[PDB]
Amino acid sequence: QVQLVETGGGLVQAGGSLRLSCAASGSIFSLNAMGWFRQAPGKEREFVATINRSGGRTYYADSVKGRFTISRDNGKNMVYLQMHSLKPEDTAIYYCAAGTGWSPQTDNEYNYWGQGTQVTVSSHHH
Amino acid sequence: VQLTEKRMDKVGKYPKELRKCCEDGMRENPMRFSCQRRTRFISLGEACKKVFLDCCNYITELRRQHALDEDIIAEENIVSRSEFPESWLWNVEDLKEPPKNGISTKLMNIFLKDSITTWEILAVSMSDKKGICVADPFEVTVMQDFFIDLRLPYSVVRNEQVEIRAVLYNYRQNQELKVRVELLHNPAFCSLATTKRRHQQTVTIPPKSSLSVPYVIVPLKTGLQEVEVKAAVYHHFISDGVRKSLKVVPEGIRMNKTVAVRTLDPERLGREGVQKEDIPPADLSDQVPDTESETRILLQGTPVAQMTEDAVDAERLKHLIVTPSGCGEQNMIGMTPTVIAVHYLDETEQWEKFGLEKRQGALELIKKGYTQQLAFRQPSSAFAAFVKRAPSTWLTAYVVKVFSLAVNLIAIDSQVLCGAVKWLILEKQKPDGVFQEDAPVIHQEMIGGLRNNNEKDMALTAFVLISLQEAKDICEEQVNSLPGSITKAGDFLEANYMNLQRSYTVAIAGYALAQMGRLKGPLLNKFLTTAKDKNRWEDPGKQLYNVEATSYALLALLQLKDFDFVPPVVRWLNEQRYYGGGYGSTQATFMVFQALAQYQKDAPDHQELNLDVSLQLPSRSSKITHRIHWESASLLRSEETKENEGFTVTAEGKGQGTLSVVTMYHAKAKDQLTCNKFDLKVTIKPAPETEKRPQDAKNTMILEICTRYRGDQDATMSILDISMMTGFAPDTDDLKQLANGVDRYISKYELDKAFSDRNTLIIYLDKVSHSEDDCLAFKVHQYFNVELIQPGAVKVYAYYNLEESCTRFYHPEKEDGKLNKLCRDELCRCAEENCFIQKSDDKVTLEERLDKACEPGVDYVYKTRLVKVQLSNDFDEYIMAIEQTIKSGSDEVQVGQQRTFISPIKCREALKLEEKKHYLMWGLSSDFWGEKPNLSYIIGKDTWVEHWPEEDECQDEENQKQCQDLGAFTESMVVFGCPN
Amino acid sequence: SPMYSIITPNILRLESEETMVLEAHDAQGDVPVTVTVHDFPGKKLVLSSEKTVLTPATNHMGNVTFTIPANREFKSEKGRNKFVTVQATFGTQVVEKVVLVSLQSGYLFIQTDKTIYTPGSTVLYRIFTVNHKLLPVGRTVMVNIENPEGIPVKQDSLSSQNQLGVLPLSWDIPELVNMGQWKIRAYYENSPQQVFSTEFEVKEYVLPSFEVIVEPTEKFYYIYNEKGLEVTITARFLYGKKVEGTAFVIFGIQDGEQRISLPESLKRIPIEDGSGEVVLSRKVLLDGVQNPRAEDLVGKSLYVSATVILHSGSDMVQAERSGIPIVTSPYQIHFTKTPKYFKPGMPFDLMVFVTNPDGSPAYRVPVAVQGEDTVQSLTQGDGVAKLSINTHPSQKPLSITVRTKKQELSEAQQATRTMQALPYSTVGNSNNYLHLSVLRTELRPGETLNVNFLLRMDRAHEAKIRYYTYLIMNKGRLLKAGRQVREPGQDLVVLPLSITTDFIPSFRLVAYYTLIGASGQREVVADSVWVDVKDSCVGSLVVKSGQSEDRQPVPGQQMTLKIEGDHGARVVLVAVDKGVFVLNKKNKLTQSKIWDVVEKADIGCTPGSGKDYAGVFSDAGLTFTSSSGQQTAQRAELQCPQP
Ligand SMILES: *[C@@H]1O[C@H](CO)[C@@H](O[C@@H]2O[C@H](CO)[C@@H](O[C@@H]3O[C@H](CO[C@@H]4O[C@H](CO)[C@@H](O)[C@H](O)[C@@H]4O)[C@@H](O)[C@H](O[C@@H]4O[C@H](CO)[C@@H](O)[C@H](O)[C@@H]4O)[C@@H]3O)[C@H](O)[C@H]2NC(C)=O)[C@H](O)[C@H]1NC(C)=O
Ligand SMILES: *[C@@H]1O[C@H](CO)[C@@H](O)[C@H](O)[C@H]1NC(C)=O
Repeated sequence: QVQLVETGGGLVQAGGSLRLSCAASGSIFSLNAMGWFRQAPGKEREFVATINRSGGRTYYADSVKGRFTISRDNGKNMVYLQMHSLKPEDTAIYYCAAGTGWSPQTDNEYNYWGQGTQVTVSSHHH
Repeated sequence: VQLTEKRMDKVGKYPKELRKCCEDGMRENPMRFSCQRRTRFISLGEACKKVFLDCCNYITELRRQHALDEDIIAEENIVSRSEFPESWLWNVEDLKEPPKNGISTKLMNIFLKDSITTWEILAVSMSDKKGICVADPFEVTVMQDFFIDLRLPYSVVRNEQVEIRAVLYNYRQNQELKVRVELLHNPAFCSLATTKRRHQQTVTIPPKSSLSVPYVIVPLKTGLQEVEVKAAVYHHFISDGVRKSLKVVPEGIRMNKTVAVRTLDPERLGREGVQKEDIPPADLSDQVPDTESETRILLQGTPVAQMTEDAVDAERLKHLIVTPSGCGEQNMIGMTPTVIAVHYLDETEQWEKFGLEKRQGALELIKKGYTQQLAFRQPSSAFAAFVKRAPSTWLTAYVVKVFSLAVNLIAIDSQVLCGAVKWLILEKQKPDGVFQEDAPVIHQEMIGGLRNNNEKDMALTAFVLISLQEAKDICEEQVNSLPGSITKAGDFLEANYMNLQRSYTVAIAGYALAQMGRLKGPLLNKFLTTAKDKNRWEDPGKQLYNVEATSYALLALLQLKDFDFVPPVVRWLNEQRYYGGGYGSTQATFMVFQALAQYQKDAPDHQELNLDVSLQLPSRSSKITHRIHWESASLLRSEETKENEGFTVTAEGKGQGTLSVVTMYHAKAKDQLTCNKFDLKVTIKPAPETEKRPQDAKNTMILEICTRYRGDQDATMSILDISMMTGFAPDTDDLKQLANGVDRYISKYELDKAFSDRNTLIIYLDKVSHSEDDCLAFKVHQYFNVELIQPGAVKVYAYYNLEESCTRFYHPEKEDGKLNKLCRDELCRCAEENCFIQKSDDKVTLEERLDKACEPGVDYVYKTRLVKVQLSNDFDEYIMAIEQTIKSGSDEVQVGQQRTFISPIKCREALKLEEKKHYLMWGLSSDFWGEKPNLSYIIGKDTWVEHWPEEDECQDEENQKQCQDLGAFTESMVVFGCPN
Repeated sequence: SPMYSIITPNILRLESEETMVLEAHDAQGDVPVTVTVHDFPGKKLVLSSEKTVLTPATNHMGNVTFTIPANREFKSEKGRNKFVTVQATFGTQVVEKVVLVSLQSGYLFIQTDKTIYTPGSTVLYRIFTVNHKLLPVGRTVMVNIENPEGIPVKQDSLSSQNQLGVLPLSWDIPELVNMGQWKIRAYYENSPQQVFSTEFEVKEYVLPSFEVIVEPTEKFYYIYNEKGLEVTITARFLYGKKVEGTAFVIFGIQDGEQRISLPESLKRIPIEDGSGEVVLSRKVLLDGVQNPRAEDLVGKSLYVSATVILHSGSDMVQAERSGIPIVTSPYQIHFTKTPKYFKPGMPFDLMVFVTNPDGSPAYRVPVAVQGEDTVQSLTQGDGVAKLSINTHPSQKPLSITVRTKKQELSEAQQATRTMQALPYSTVGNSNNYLHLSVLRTELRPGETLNVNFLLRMDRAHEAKIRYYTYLIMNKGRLLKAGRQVREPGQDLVVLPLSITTDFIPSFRLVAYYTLIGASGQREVVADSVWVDVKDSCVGSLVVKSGQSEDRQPVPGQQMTLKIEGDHGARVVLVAVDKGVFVLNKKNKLTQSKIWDVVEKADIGCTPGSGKDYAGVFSDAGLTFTSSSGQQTAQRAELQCPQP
């Protein structure tokens, strides 16, 4: 059905911030679970954050419990991932995924995925 | 010792033909009649009777042992499922875009239906170059893993304690779902959820299974209310919800009692000036408290304006008759009235003003009727009243008549009609000229007298002759013996015409003889003499048969072209509308339609419509002047008033019409005071628990109905109209055993739900014997357990004479008091708030009593003394006595007169009254109510009731504080007025 | 010597383009020919002259395609076959032939959305109006819906001229009506004698609490297998929860359309976890007493009636499994696709049709002929395997016996079948036969098929054969016709037959040559062949999902539906439940049903040969007549003689 296009990544300072915009190509209502997933090189496909169909219910992984904030605008068909207080271990390919609504913390109930965007958080010098 | 394999093993040792009788003999008869009493009802099986007795006796003495046990028959050759989801996506689209490698591609976005099922879309292409191509099915497995199902009964009567249940379905295999299910609040019924707090509870559904969450509700207002449950899962993002509509019906039974019917005609009646006509108010001596009433005033510009207008409209044709249609002649509603209506409109050239577009619609209705009627046909074109019964002569001839009259409108197959005429003439007519009937009687004029049955042949032969009089040139090449059959029938009628004693026989025989031109001289005098008052052919004890006889006689008069004896007969036939604007049975409405319609053959100095009917209604502030004219599209006008009053009507001008005054109210559940022509007993007894019940069912009970005719002979056609209690439904297994078995006790059942109050169960009986009681019983299952149940109704009536009836009511009557749904929570105080005022939790001062007593609505303030208490299972009646009128109301009452206050049953425990105790009560002028005995104060949300302790017990601690306040209240309401 | 040959379809269809092929042999000049058809009897003309000339620039092949307008004459209303006389005048020499007529005017196919209904539901039905070439045409058709008493309760009459051969129709079943096998009749207004019918059952409204499926593990029963018939009783609620209860099951034998219920096989098995297995042992099976033997029960069928009762309620649902065969061999050998005549001396090709007990075609089934059982031939997907035998030239009526030699089997479970083939009849005992051979494959339009022409004759008059005359018979009409050149001294002559979408679904090739015979008379040697093309659409259409496998869609979801059809074509759709599409018996509307109907109305009755020299044309569906006195025996049978 719907396909997704992620943008807003790039290279950023060590502790800076950036917002990742996920553009949808269809209808974003009736999509219960909309989730951001990341995959770093040498890592399994891990879970970042999921938002409910109307918001309010938000799930985060412990590694981004208070540093990240996922939002969505159903009117514009956009899902946002604000990344504040970045850490160099967050360097990864961040994907936006359409889901079913069942068990959002796992990645088996997301039948539609996006292209991804590279976020490189460079450490001080080195 | 499974004892089922024994039964079937013994069944397998009888010849394959005549083998069903041992199967039906092995069956547990719910009406537990012995073998020798069941072999009385078996019809045709001579060797079957012995076989039925052999096997019945067998299994019955094998049941005398073994006090888990399986005692059900394993039958064969029956297909199981039907009712598959309705098809959709039925549209014709085409491909017209440039092809890619010769293959065009078109994308069509569709919306799936709300059904959980595996749809398989089928496609077929038609190309005018490459021919046809049938495609493979595209299987679309529509599925949802969390589905919520709300189980609520068909209809709930107000103030009942029902427990609906919300079933949650979990189809996740690996997950055990924790979900928060919540019942939403509706101010129209007391639920555990209020406006102060929600009713949300957390449950856990096991995987691949369901869970039923119960909610007990008490409906407070009649009408369609919203039951809405919301479920939010406690882990995932799946949020489902169900919003169904539950209709709450009033506490009694709906009645459309006809107040009066008056022929509106100023020229032949009303003498000098014009005619004034008083219309009385309704009876309503039993109207259910706090229910509305609607009076519909119907003005028909012509005697047959409503019957036609209803005969044309599809969703209004079945409103002409107040009886079901599930049998050969009854089903003819789908033809007869529409037929004679279309013919009346053709002869009077009225389709131009009425609407040409509707004519074809009427014709399609006739087609549908014809289709339905073809279901009652047997081989050799013989029509029986019910399938699996002997073909009847009367019904066959009647179908011949209606079909031969319908060959002008729709396409009627000549094989069926001609084969039926052949069956009648060849087989059922004896060289005596007499027609034999070898089926059970349908009309009560088909059975005739006993020791001399000469008139029995007379009425049937005259009817069949009337039938053949309209198949003369329609069916003759196939059956060339029509002139001879008419000859012999007319000879038998004209010879034994002076042997007729009943006026019906004289009427129908006179019309049959007039159709041939053989009604003259002594037959003419003898015929016209019997007419009592020279405007009706009647017999005492047969009411609708007099309407039939007057109709046939009017057709005889119009056949002779006599225009003198007619106007009184038209005035009488126009005022026999007793059941709504129409008539009870089918034959009455049909024959009155035909006769009153055929009085307007032409306009030979006949009255043209131009009436000026004014109505002075007491409910309205001004006169109401309706003016219906000829050459108007609607020869009908009607008004509705919500207040029952007796209004005066004044007709004026030229024109003959009808004034139908009908009301609609809800009567109480009291059994029939005087049952006219029927004895009827209804009992309900619970069934054992270990005896298996269906899965969804909670409790099973047995319902037993015993009826008897009080006539000199057996009743000819009877209906058991049983309205189910709320949450109940009949056991179709037993109904099938009684309607289809070899020992037949039911012609057929219906369960014809017309969406009126609770669902009804119509049972058809071929006859009701007067020598005994025709008892029959069957299981009823309660799929939703209800408390404070309002009883159910069972009305028996003869089809062709509705005054032969008896209305009884049934109820379990649980012992000594009221078991309700647990009253501890506010769910109960909510329900008890509705029927009497609420006290501030023993914080009651006389100043508060003065406030609530000095409200502007407070019309009466009494001091009652509880004389008698007669409590029923629907409304408790407290016969009180006024000892001092502290503030008399708008109704004059003397000190010492009794007043019978009515209270809902659900409030009894809330009032906990004791006889011979004093009471302080006050209320509104709206509390007064119209019944007889003229003692009608309804205790409602505005009726203050408080027990007044006697003088001797004011010397106790808990009483004196109240006593002095009540005395100061009395003197402060007598001597000092209200300042508000 | 002049010889004007006329061959045209043996049965002429009305309102259909029938191609007539007339020739001129041994004549080097061009002769003008005008062909006309007359009503028999009388001089009533129903076709114009249809001009043509046979110039040596086209090797004397003629074209006079014509349509026969449908009219009432010569007792088309009294039970006679209203024959017509065709005229073929070559200058002055006239050749005429009385040809049988079949008022058919095309085909009508009926689509019903369901087959089992409820009194009160709606029946959505469509009528498709095509001609004999399965192209949409505008005709007037009467549509009558009949109750089981045979009384039309819904009459309609419409023309599908500008609706592109489709007529959408609807009818609402009343609440009280007949019960049984309701029918839908559909016939052409011009040809009411030809009716098409689709049946459906109205039955009544029943909603069971659970479904019970009862079926055996084997799709057949091998008689000598003493393991018995193992039957599986599964039962689950209509929402996926398995039924817990007990099942009373009984077995019986269905002989023809009657049955013998066996009161000795009644067993009560517990249905636990929606599962239950019960076996009917061969011990109890053989004990049915009429005459006790195991080979008399072959041909009959079994049936399993099961009654499942719920443990937690009084609910009770029964299901019956019928149509299970009692076979002596889990495979069947059919010669119905094999010709019934053979040519002595020249080899005989056998189109042995291998099938399964349920009638389904078999795949990879080694078969062999008795006697020379040292041959290896496997079955293809279509179910046909060719077995050739080099017979000796004799007057012997050839009795062939074919048996399958599929190992991994007891080889008692291998079936054998014996066919009898009658010899050919050469005019003048000339020993002149021609044999057409092809390699059996499941071929598609677009391929080229090499048709192997074989010609065996005496050494005299071998240089007189320079041309084979080949004609293509497709769906009853004459498709293509022409000549295949030949240089004298050749025994095998390959014909490159270019197969297109027109040869669907099956075609018959007729090849003949005429010459002055060695006996002095006119010799016409002929042979035919029935070639079966893969029965697929002339066009193409599929229906698939949208963007990216829309997974298990939820109710109310907007899913994109992709339709793949032909350019310039209306597409009708109807979404029905699987639960009604599965149980409709064989009353489905498939492409295979269409091709089966078209092949059922084929004029030819025999695969690829005839009883004599003229029986080849008659068995191929062609009337052959000449100016020299050679003709076929005229037929008065609109239906082939059933063997
Ligand atoms: C028992 O007796 C009761 C008597 O109440 C029957 O119930 C009634 O059945 C009547 C018909 O048989 C219903 O008549 C209808 O009246 C409607 C009028 O309602 C309002 O009228 C006001 C007037 O200004 C409008 O503003 C409102 O918008 C409503 O229209 C008509 O609308 C309705 O249909 C129309 O009738 C007119 C002419 O009368 C046509 O010109 C128009 O095209 C359309 O046909 C119809 O006339 C009556 O409402 C109904 N009462 C209720 C609430 O049920 C029972 O059916 C009887 N039951 C049995 C079992 O016998
Ligand atoms: C006549 O048309 C048919 C069909 O295309 C073709 O086979 C035949 O060759 C045509 N006739 C001639 C003389 O080419």
